[PDB]
This record gives sequence, C-alpha cells and structure tokens, in this order.
Amino acid sequence: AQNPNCNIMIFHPTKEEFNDFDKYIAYMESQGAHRAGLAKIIPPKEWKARETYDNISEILIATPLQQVASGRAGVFTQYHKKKKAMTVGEYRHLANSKKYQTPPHQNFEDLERKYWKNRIYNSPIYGADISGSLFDENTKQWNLGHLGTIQDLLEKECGVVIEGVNTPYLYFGMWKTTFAWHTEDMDLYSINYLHLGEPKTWYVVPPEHGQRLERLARELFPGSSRGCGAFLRHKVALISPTVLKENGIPFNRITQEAGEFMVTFPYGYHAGFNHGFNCAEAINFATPRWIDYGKMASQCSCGEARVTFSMDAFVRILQPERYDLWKRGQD
Ligand SMILES: O=C(O)CNC(=O)C(=O)O
Ligand SMILES: [Mg+2]
Ligand code: NI
Ligand SMILES: [Zn+2]
Repeated sequence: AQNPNCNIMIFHPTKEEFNDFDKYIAYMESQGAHRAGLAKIIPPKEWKARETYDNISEILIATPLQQVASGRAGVFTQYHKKKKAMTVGEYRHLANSKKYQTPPHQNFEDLERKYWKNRIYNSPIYGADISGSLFDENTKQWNLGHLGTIQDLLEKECGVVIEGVNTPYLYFGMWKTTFAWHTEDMDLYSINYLHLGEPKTWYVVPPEHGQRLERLARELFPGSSRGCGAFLRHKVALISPTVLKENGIPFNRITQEAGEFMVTFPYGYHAGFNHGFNCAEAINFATPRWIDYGKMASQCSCGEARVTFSMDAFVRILQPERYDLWKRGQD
C-alpha cells in the first residue's frame, strides 16, 4: 500500500505531465497521495496562471464576511456577519491596516502559534465564495475554469444526464481568516490555487480516519451535534492541532504559498487560515473514484448547510433514499 502513514505528498510535474489533468490526479493517487486527504502540486516553472495581477482591484466583494468566534482558543465556532460591499482594492487596504495586518513573526511556525493563541480575540473579514476566475483564458493547463464538469463525470460513469453547472470561486483573505473543519459537498475533491499574496496554512485528517474527527467534534460541540447529525456540513467548527493531538486524532499540516495548488481528496476533512492578504481560486471536481464516496456522503437536513443548485441532482441520483429529507432541509 503506497503512503501507509498518510503523509501529505508534494508533486513537481513537468510541463509535459501538466497537460492532462485527469491523468495526473490518477498518477498522484497511484503513489498514495489521497491517503493524506490533501496534496500539494507545484506547477512547472514554464507555467503561469495569467500575466499579472496588476488589474484586479475593481473586482467587487459584494458580501464580505466578518468571522466572529465563540468558545475557547482551541475549540471554537465562528459565525459570519455580513458587511457592506467593497472592492478588492478597498479590501486589500483594509487587510493591510493596523487593525487587521499580520503581526511581526519569525517564521510560519511562530505565526501558527500566534494564530491559535489569539484568533478568537479578533474578527477578520473574509471575501469568500465569489463566483469567478483569475485564470487567463489562454492558460490551457490546470485552468480551474476549464475542468471537466462533475455532471459530465456522473454521466460518463453512470449513464444519466443531469442538470447543473460547476464554476470556480474566488476567495480574498486576510490575516486570521479561517476555514472551518469540513469535507466538500457530496465528499467531492477540491482544487485550490493560491494566485497571490500571503500563505494559507492547512490541516487535514486522512479520509480513512475521518470518523475519528467526527466523533471528537460531537464531544466538543455537543449542542450542535444534537441539532444535526452532520453539523460539520455547517462549516463553523474549529479545533486546534493541540486539541487534536491531545485527543489522538491523526492529522497533518502544510503551508501553501502563492503559485501552488492544493488538492483535497474525497472525505478528507480540512481546515486552515490565511497569513495575510491573499487571493485563492477553488472548485470542486470528481473522478471515477469519487462515485463511491458520493453515494455514502453524509448529509445535513436541519436546514443550516444550504448549498448550490447542482447538489440536488447528486443527491437525487446517488442517494435516492435520502433525497426527500435532504430536499426538505433545502426548502
Ligand atoms: O481557501 C479557503 O478558504 C477554503 N478552501 C477550501 O476549503 C478548499 O479549497 O477546499
Ligand atoms: Mg479589476
Ligand atoms: Ni474545502
Ligand atoms: Zn445541519
């Protein structure tokens, strides 16, 4: 068995290996990358996502989200308070302000310490989940707006044509902006490219151990767990590495820098934080290996998780028994 300790693997594809996206994912899996839940891909030196980032300031962040925490430093939830619209240039200036800017630090590990010590005492503002792309249309390799769609994958594997679309999303971050512990919708893959700016630190639980994280979460967030049998689908709970280690939960960590891709694999729980002003692009995708995970994915039906239009068909075809209850949660 390849990668039996479920370490995060880092790949350096050549420009020739960068041509065929599906083939390279399958290669990474042949080497055991998925066992970690997360892999890093450093693009060949010849590649670029676009020519420059000098002209992005007028992108609008219609609904910036202030991430307000509750709990203790290592075990907390966050809610998202909607703020007034602002441009990316306005948001960059805000991120760099004395109130929001990254503190002085020695190295990534020092900054990580500071994050976990102090995150709860601040409420950073995240420009998350913005439909759009920063890849140039002429970028032919690993262009996240040009990937094979999940609907087409389901049709290819299973024979059933379904409605829905699959487009990327932009994320504008600042120091302490946080992504809560989650797997993807329908336990899909995700791919995330850090276009510019400061790093993003990731934590991940191997897919084979995801239920250990779920059991801890039920213990740590006992009200939330009574409310919903899949409350991590709400994407609000944080648990620190220290707490994970105290509770024996297997996990790994890695820091993504600008110019690097990360792939999350089906049922790979992940969480993390941004170091300072940055912009990432991410999208979900599927492969043949996903289908079995999609069929088994948990679902939130309490009403909180509320998701895209295109998840309807995935539930309807892959999980027909659950469909009625899940759709009630959507309406
Ligand atoms: O970058 C973020 O805020 C969150 N990203 C992801 O969870 C991802 O790419 O799967
Ligand atoms: Mg612009
Ligand atoms: Ni994710
Ligand atoms: Zn729920």
